[PDB]
Amino acid sequence: NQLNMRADLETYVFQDNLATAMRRDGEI
Amino acid sequence: IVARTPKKKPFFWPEQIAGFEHMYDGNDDYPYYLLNRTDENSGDLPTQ
Amino acid sequence: QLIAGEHIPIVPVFGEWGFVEDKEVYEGVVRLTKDGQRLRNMIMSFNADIVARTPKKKPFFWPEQIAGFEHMYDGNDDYPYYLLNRTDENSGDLPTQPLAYYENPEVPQANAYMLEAATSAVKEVATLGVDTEAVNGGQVAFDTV
Amino acid sequence: PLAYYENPEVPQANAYMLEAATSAVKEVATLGVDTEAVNGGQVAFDTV
Amino acid sequence: QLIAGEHIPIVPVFGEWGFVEDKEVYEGVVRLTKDGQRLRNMIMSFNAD
Amino acid sequence: ENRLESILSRFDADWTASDEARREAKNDLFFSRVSQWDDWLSQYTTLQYRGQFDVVRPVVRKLVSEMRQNPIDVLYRPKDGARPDAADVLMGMYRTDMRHNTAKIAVNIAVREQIEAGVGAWRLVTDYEDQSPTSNNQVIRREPIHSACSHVIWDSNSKLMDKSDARHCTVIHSMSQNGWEDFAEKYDLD
Amino acid sequence: YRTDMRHNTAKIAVNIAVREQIEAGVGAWRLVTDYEDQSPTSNNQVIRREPIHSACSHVIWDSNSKLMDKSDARHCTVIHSMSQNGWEDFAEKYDLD
Amino acid sequence: ENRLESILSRFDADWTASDEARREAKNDLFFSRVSQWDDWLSQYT
Repeated sequence: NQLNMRADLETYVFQDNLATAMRRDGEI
Repeated sequence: IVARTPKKKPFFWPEQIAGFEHMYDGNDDYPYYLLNRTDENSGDLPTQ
Repeated sequence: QLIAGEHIPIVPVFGEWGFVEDKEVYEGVVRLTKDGQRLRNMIMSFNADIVARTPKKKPFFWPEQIAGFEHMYDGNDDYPYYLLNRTDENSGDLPTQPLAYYENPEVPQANAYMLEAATSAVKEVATLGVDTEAVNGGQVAFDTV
Repeated sequence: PLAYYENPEVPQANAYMLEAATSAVKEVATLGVDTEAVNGGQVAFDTV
Repeated sequence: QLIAGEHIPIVPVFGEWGFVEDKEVYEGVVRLTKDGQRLRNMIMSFNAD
Repeated sequence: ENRLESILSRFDADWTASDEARREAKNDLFFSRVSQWDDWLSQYTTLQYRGQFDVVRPVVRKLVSEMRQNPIDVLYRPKDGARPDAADVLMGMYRTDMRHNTAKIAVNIAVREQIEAGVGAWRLVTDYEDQSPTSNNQVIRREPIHSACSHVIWDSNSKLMDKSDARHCTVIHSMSQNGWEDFAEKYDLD
Repeated sequence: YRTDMRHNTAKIAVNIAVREQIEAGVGAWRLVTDYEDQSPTSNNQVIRREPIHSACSHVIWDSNSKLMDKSDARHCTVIHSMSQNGWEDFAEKYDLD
Repeated sequence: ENRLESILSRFDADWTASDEARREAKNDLFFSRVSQWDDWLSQYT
């Protein structure tokens, strides 16, 4: 199951970058 | 004793089985087991 | 062809080892077990045929006491009962309602006793003196050799 | 009617053999499974 | 076609393993059980009938 | 007698040494039979049922499972007179060319065999490594030996367990076509 | 190692192998390489552990390999069973008819 | 012998190597049978 919890991020992470997005954290 | 010793099987006369020794071979084909009632020259005594 | 160091590059591991006729003798654990182990197997197999190739429990009739209705006896739960021919021209039919059934398979006491003993005798010799857990593993005699 | 068809019984043979058949199985059904939390019967497997 | 490093990219996992006639032999646990396990099944089925 | 025909002195110390890999190796390779294979012997395809209660493995597996978790390696202590740091050098490398999987395996097989039949063995060999050599562009390695009871025979009349007092130890190999090919390549043969 | 060994592929290839190792006695998985441009382990490259089903019958390496890890072998021929579309997607990768 | 036909050297090391994926692989894939499937063998319907 938790194995599928993971393929639920490989799918989520790689999804927010397309749509939700909207971040970026520079230093100085 | 377990090896060279006869296994449990019925004692018949060739005459009470005769005609159908086929059911007794191991067949689960048949609803039952038949025995010759009669025999010319007496009143066959087949005590199952 | 000269190979390296000053020994034969072959180390040998043994179980139980010694000499007799001045002939070399050794053995693993398995040796002692082979004898009863087949017995096990055998009696096993024998009993297997007993359940398989053996007639099942069914009544002994005469074709004449069933005749006319061998149909109820086929497995039918259709009928309230079971009928038998009372009569028969040429006598007073003697249908003593089938007091005779083929006796069941049983696995002889012999095969029963022998199997049990056969397998007992096995695990007997099936211990090198296996000691309590975490200690004197029954195989200290093996680790050292 | 002093005569009733005798009940089904499951032969002693099938009774004994089943029991033994399943006993012999779980016999060899252990790689030497040790006490819980220890020497999992499968140390011989983990290493290979 | 030259593939990467200096081994065959295939690692093999074994249960019980060794040689006999100089032939390769291995097995899982299941092997030993098949024999009585069918018996079980069988007698089962028989009694079912 | 005096007959210095080389293959005759040698084949007449093996032939003299297999009359014993007879009486004993006959029983030995056959335990490797009641186990790593069927416990039925000498008849094939017969008509009656043949089954396997097969009690023995479980104890076999047990013992192995025990010996596997009690590795046991070598040590090389110094000596009564030797300076303390005498071994480290040595061991330093014993531990080196004894890490690879080959070393671990050669043993387990040997032990597996030692348990079931009573015997077992492995060999040591040498060749060159240019990349990552134990030393001297050389390394040493422990090789495996299957069916040692019948593949290794050393009756020189070796009167003890480690065959340290023997002078033969003739071994035999069984191999496929391609192997003999790759072998005659190594040792330069026809 | 810990990097390109995190993905689910690495975890799986093993469990299958083990599952198989238990029931039949064998099992296996392979290692392969190709290019990732986004988030590469290194050198625009990564390594990955692939699964092998039915290894006893899909992998055969009799070169006369006399030990468990087939580290001393020279063959290891493997075979693939695949659907139409797969052979299509395969002959696409390795450029075939 | 000397026969440097490439697919012949290669198919003749697999064909030489499957005569063993025979005797053994025959038993092996069949445990994968008594388990991941029915424990009955060779008769259907």
